[PDB]
Amino acid sequence: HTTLRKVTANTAIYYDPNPQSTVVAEDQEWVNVISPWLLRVELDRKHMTDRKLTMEQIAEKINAGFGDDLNCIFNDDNAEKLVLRIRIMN
Amino acid sequence: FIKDDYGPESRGFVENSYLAGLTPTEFFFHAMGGREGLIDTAVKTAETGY
Amino acid sequence: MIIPVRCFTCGKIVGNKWEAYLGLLQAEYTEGDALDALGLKRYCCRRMLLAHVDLIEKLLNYAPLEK
Amino acid sequence: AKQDVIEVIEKAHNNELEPTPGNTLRQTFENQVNRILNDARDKTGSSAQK
Amino acid sequence: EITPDLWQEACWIVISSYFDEKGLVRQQLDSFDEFIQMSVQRIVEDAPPIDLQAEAQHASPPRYLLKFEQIYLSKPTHWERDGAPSPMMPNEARLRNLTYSAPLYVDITKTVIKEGEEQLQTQHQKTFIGKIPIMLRSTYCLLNGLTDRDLCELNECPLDPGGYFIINGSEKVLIAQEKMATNTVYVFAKKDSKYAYTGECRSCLENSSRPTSTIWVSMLARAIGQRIVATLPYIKQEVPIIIVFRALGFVSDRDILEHIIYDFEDPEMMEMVKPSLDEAFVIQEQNVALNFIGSRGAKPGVTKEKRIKYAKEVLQKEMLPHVGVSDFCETKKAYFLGYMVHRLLLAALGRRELDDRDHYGNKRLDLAGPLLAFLFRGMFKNLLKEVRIYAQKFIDRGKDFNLELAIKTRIISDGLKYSLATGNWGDQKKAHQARAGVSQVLNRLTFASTLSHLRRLNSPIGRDGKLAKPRQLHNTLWGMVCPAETPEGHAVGLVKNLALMAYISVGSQPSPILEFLEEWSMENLEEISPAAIADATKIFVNGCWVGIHKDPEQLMNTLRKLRRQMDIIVSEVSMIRDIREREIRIYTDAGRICRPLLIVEKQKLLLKKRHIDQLKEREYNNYSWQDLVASGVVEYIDTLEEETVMLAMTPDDLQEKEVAYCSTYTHCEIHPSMILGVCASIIPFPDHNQSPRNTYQSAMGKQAMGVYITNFHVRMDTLAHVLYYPQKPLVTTRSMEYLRFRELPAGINSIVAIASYTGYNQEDSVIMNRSAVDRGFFRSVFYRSYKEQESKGFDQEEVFEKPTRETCQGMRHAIYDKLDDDGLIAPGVRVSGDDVIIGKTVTLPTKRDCSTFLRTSETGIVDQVMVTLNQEGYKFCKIRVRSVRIPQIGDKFASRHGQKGTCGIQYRQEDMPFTCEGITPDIIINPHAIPSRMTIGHLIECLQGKVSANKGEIGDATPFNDAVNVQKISNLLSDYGYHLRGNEVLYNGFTGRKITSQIFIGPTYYQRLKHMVDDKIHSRARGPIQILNRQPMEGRSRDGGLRFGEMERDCQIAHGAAQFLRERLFEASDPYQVHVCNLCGIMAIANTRTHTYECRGCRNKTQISLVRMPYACKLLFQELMSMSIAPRMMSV
Amino acid sequence: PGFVGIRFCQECNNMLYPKEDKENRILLYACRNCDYQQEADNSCIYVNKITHEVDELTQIIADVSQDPTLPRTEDHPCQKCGHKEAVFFQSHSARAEDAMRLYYVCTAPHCGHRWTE
Amino acid sequence: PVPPLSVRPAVVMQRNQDDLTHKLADIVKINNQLRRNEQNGAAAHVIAEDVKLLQFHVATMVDNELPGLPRAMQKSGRPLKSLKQRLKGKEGRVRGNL
Repeated sequence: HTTLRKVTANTAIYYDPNPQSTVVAEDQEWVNVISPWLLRVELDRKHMTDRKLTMEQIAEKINAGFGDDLNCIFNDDNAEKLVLRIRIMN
Repeated sequence: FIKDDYGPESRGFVENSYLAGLTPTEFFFHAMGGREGLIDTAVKTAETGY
Repeated sequence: MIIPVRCFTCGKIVGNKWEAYLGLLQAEYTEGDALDALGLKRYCCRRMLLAHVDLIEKLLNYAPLEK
Repeated sequence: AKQDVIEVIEKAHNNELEPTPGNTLRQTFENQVNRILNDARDKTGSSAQK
Repeated sequence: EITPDLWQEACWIVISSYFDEKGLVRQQLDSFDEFIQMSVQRIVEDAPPIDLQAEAQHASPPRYLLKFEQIYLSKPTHWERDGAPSPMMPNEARLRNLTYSAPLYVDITKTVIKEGEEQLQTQHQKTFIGKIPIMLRSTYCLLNGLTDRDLCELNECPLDPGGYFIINGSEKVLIAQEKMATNTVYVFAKKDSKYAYTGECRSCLENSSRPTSTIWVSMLARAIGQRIVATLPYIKQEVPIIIVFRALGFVSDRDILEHIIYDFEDPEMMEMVKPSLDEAFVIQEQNVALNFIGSRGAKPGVTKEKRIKYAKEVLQKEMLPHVGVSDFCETKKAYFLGYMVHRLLLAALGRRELDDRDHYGNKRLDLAGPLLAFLFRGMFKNLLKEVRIYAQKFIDRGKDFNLELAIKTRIISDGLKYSLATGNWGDQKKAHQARAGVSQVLNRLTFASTLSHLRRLNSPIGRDGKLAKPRQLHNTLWGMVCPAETPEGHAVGLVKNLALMAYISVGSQPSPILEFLEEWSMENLEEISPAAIADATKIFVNGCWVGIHKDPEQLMNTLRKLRRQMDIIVSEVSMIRDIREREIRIYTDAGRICRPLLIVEKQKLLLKKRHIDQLKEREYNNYSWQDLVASGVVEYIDTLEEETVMLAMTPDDLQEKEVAYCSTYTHCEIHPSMILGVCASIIPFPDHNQSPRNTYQSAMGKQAMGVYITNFHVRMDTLAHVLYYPQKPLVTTRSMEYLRFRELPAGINSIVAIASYTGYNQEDSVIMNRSAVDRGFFRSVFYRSYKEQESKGFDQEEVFEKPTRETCQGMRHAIYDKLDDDGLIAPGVRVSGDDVIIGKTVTLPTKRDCSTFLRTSETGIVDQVMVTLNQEGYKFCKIRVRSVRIPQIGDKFASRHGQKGTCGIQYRQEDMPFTCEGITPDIIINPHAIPSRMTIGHLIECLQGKVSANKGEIGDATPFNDAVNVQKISNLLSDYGYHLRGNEVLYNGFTGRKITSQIFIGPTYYQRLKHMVDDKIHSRARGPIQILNRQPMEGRSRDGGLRFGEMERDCQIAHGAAQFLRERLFEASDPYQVHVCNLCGIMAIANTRTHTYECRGCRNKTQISLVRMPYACKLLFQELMSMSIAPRMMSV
Repeated sequence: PGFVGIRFCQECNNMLYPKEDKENRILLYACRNCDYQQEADNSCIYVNKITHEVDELTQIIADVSQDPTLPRTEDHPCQKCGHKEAVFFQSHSARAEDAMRLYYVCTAPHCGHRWTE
Repeated sequence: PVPPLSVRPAVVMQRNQDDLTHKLADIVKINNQLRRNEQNGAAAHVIAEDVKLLQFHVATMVDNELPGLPRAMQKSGRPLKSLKQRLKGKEGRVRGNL
């Protein structure tokens, strides 16, 4: 059994007025891109590659569990940092 | 024993036999180890008989 | 209490040796010299005086029941 | 055996000891110490019977 | 100068000084002395005066105060209205079954105002409250400071340690009772509960009437998550801590957080404190929080201003009494409660670790002093609340009152006497509620047993519990509790004795420490702001947060400097600096268990050749242990201070230049053998044995028979056992000379041969030498005492006389000619079972006897007969009977290593094997008892005993001597013409052929235990019967029968012996016949002589069945019918 | 990442709570007692480190050096003052996932240096 | 039903009555008092407390220990031995005597 606590390093929430603004410097969101209060969780490569998951799998699990009440914006499996951002749709 | 001493003498290993006698630390550790078995002997009966 | 009359193991008479043993210890004699000055060659007889505690003296410090 | 326990302690202190899979660093250090002490006790016992 | 390689004598010299200046019951004596000196005074003075009015008016009322102080206590006195009162000798109290008590006196000042503004106060000096039982050899006991010659003149034993009470002529010993330490914060984490962590601090004022008011500060175990609650005394539900602070008086939020998190730059603390903050953003002022607490109170007020006052009272007095109860102590209580919350958060974040419950730093010992204080306080309150009732009953009519009649002197004395005599520690009404086991009857079978019973602790946790954690030997038991000594029954680890040099602190006022502290550079809580509280260190005194200091160092040194010279801080006070966590705690309360340790500077002891020399010439220079303490050479270190200190086992072996281990020692032990107790300090070579063997020897040392006390002939006592020829052991520890074991020994140095001779010792048994037993080997005499008192009704007068057959009706077949005409036997008369000893008859409204018969199968001789008057003035007689116990087969013998065994056979000297000389072993034990028990100490004792008996010296068996070993002992033995390993060539006693194997033989100190076989053997053949159910009685004395129990029944079922099972449970116990109706299975009425069998309720009288039944079954059926159940037994 | 820290109202000294000024679409911290507002400078509300990679050196304090019961070694010197003797010990902290790692504290007081090797 | 003398024996001058005999004496005292009150007084208030106390006594006759209720105690405060406790378990009538 694996919860999302096992794989994440730390979790933080911000108040980004514009999703386009990207208060955190992340060109992945720049190239990828409605609520201003967002959610951000940082995973670690260690448990991620130990249990063989993907950001796509985690995002589809979130979308199935919670429906289209929120959209997950996940960084690709290329950067050293493991980010997925969470909003809440209106 | 110094703090955070994981050595054999500091955690219950007795390098002496019953002939050379036990240094006081080893004597106390052996007494504490045998106390566990003595307690178990008394406690086990009230469960096994039941 | 009091010195036994005979050694438990040997049976050699030890009852008469206690006062002489104390007298010899009231000198330069050690215990090992007093015992064989009294003629105790076996350790069975030697321990009879060596390990004896003479409690009759502590018992006599109490006043008797009668007069 | 004591020298081996001391050097295992050194490896654990310098972070040079890799945790055994299925165990954490503390329990794998405990396992190494117990293995060394039990092997020493068995060897001394066998020397005694010999 | 420094003392090298003279340690083995210097350490024992200073130990001898310690045991000369302090006895072995010093904790008992000091606790009782401090009690009767100051604690009774403070209890009698802090009681509030009582003011009492009339019934509010008489026609269409003044009061008085009656305040008293300045208690007086006198020496024990004895006689009442028959002669001028005289002091009570303790031996006289033992003989006459009196209570060795002392009267205490107070002077009262009743000041009364009635009218006209005229105040008259009348003082009554030496008002009598009662008689307090007093401990022997105490500072007000009549044997205090008397010389040995005077003690012998008073028929008292000079070797008797004292420390016990004589009540109804029976020795009572207050067993020390463990408890969790008070006024200290403990953070725990119970596994299965709604909350994860909980912080408790049970609190007590300086011996106030209020009990331990325990407050818990807890954190929930998972929205928001992790709220902090604090269940409060006299509050039904938990209350969030922020509401508690707002009720305490802090309107703001920053001020509240200043009392919990001391450094605001730590956001991890804030992230866990805000979930509790956002719980209570609806209370903003003090009064609404007071209302919130009052609503949750046990007594909810009907109006708002009643809940306000109730909750204010709870916060003022119930919560945290030890930090202060006064007009304005809100800031101090808030600081301490915020500290408690901070402690809980530190455990929640993992910055610190959970406190251990078994850590005996967290434990306190309730000795005679504290226990008698706790019980006297309650009885004194009960006395006051009846003086008040008498005063009310006279002032309602308002005529006058007399305080002499108002004072009920019975209550205090009778409560003390009942509590100490029975053991139920509390009021007599709550006999089941009050804890028992305290104040046991002193065990007076051996001097070592008496010492062990006088030095004993007790853990008041429930027995027969499957939680072994409390029972386990904790690491903090080093040198304060004997690791070996503990009972093997259901009290393993719960009942633990006291180490040799272990001393229990007696308590003192912390006020001098407070004035000393407040004048260096520290600040009280009210002076500073929490801005500078994070970088400095918190000072605790008896668990209450007193202040804050910027420089922990050079104040720790200052406190140690004062304690080492006894300037202001006494020796028992312990100062503890926690370093990684900034607390610095000072403890002064009573019950702290501590032991003396040497002081070590850079790497050198402060004990010097000059100290050893001037203390070796003692009794002339009087340089005692107290002077040694005053020299700043030794300190008393408890468990708290033992955590923060670094010890060395031996100065020579652990303070030298080598491959460095510590090089930063702070203390050294005087001698490691002092970690043992009293019964475990008589074990030779105890480190060469398996620990369960040592525990069993510590248990059996209390059962070895010997001269238990010097004045055993004046001591009329039941179950007294003395050996004919006790001997001090040939091989001994250096710790026996302090237990006085070489003055009152229990055992004989027997020559044992560990061999299999015939097979009568195979399963842990033993062969004895019949000739040695004839010569007096282990021969003893058994003293049993019989008491009787005449009296009880208007005309049923008891009287001692010879019962005469034509006059008295009820008589046994026993012969009464052995009695003298006064009704007693003269001492020196041979007696046997079913022989009358005390001829006592009661008048029959001719006469019926109540004569005391000698216990069956005793068959002894009367030693002495004493007649006297009890405290009721009636004739009282005690008779003691001698009966010698020649060692026979089956008598339980044991060594000093837990090698017990019953004699299996007794061979004469001819039948017994022998050496090249005529030496035949007094004892032969099976060699198959060594290898699994692993009592190598037994073998080394047997070797050293031969070495000593040949050398002429007394063998030395100090545990950790390290100056003697098997090789040295063997080399010493080889010089005397014996095999170096103790083996000898014995010859067979029957055939004369030398035994092929060589026999291990030598003198070993065996003990004779009280478990004789003549005191256990009994049979039965249709003897006496119980009254309720007609089954055989129970007990050896009552000629009872053995119990064919539920497992024996199951074993017979498994055998499939149904006829034998029925024979055992039906005919061999209680055959019985009952008559039952055939229509209804109810028992009928049978009149056998007229053969009229009728079952009412049916009117049949014709069809009636007889069924054979156990009487217990019939009585079960009758009980069921009484419970309205109808067990109907149809035989069809 | 960092840690968010609670700061208090200057009027009544109470805990601020995050709010969105919907008109300007900007974060505001609002006291629920009084009408005080203030603009937030961190833009972060809540941070939670699940891996809890903690630098124990911050919780280690300098006065631990004079503890008689701690081991002492001259093999590892201090870095600023080059003092020969150093006091070392383990984490002494609960929830230390896997750490036998030694933390060192320099003696010769007023140095108080702390490092890890 | 009142159990016979065999179930509740009385020893002679320790005569001393049985623990169950004392409870039966209390039962008959309160039953007679309640009876005489209910004919003569018929207050209908003291009768309620009388019935309540008689109910408590008769219940504790068979079962001394109940949750939330006072235990029936003989003099010196020791609780009585009810019939349930007399035949409850170990050292009871059935398990300890049959």
